[PDB]
Amino acid sequence: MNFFGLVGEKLSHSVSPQIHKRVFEILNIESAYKNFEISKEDISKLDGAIKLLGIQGVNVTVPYKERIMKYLDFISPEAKRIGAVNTILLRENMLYGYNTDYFGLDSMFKMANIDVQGKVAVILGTGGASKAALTYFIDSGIEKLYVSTRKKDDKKLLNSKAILIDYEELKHIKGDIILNATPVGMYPNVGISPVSKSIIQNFDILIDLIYNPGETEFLRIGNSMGKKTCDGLYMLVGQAIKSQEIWQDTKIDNSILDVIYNELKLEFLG
Amino acid sequence: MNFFGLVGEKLSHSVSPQIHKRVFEILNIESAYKNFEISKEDISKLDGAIKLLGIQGVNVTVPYKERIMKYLDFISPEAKRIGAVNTILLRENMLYGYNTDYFGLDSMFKMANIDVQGKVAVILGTGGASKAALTYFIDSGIEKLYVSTRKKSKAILIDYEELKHIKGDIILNATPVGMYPNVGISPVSKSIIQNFDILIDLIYNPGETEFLRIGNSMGKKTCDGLYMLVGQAIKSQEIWQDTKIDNSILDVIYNELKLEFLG
Repeated sequence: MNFFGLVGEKLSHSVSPQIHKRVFEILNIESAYKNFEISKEDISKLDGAIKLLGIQGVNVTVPYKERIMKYLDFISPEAKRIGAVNTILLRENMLYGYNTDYFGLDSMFKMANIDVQGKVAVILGTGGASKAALTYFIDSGIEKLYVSTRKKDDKKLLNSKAILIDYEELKHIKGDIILNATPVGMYPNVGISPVSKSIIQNFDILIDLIYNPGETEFLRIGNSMGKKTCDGLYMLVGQAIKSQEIWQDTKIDNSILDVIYNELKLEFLG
Repeated sequence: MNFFGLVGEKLSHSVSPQIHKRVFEILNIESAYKNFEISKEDISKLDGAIKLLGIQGVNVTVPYKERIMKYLDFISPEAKRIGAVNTILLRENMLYGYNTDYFGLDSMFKMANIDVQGKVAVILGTGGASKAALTYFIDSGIEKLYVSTRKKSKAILIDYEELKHIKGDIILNATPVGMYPNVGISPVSKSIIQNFDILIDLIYNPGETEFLRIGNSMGKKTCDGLYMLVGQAIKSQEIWQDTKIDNSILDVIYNELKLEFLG
């Protein structure tokens, strides 16, 4: 038996433990995954506890994807590049950090048949997810990329090609894709969108990294205008599988993602 | 089209190119693999050249498995533990180091039905392979493990003189003695070989090594390095292609080569 889990501040909504349970079941693996809610004042204690108790791996979510890096022994090059970690592996009392965010986005975009080549996109928010999305969009030949934040202050982006804007300036931007990388639209207030209907009207494709069985207001507003929408579930399943590949150091059959995603997509709702 | 290859000092005896070619054929992949012979004074230039030319992956063999680690951007947990790299991946201008020796050994021992739990074993040599074998023996519950070197975890270090008095179950050759340079020479004498029940040689040259020839002349169980060499190749391809490869391909390729170099 090996133990794994998800580290974040508030996790009562998370579907990750269910996804990982399903992956272990399909692969006939003796392992278990639970939530590890940890307060901001306690995050410096995580690395010692993982090591002490032999927790083989953890995922990391908001708001710790950047702050956890200083506690790791080795950081994989893709995570260094992106500037955040969402997957940690314990081996020989050392912690290795990885980031499956770029991978999951690539996966989600291919599945949804969305080519970002020569397009205009806006990313909402500035966390680790936003950094991965920025990295993915730039590598994929995005023509114009904006990242929207509530207050610019002295924020700096990873690539000078990306344009930092606030939500006021966003009112006058028209583009192809708008991607939500903010924590807005999950478990508590599912009826609130990070952007108004007027801004949503200026885009053709909405991508929401959030997943909630009840559907986010962001995508609910997009669907009402006949816009192309995509939720975060496929990415969540792909990232779980990639994490599992890293933790076991073995590759998982390609067909498993679709099997798990389709079976889960029903369990929450028809 | 993507390019791959094998980095080592002397590679005339390599069958790795044939193995990889066959993997690409079976999987319908547009890629190619060749030998990259590199001198000791030039090995510091490899990382730059791989990056510059976009070489997606290389294997590394003797005598560079340890020395190359210092030039890479990331060392995987198993490469760090074993202490050697035999597989390098290029991704976004960064080099990642992996070790498939351990995996290949584990695969080989299971195929040959050699169980090491509670047994006595001697490893000849102190390189990266010795390290992979040492790691594998220890993890697999070996009772007593010796590592022999002419110039001298819980492994007991011994010289070839002390080896003369050691009786054991398994003797494994992790030295480069037996390949191309001098293919008619064994790292240990017939007198030492008689003291073990099973010989494992990591070296593979279509023509049986002198080490195993001597073992077979005495009715000892012998196992050459071919299965491990095929297994490592497929594990390297999984890493490079970032995709699962059906295990049936290992038996296909091994049996083609075994049947090729036997009859």
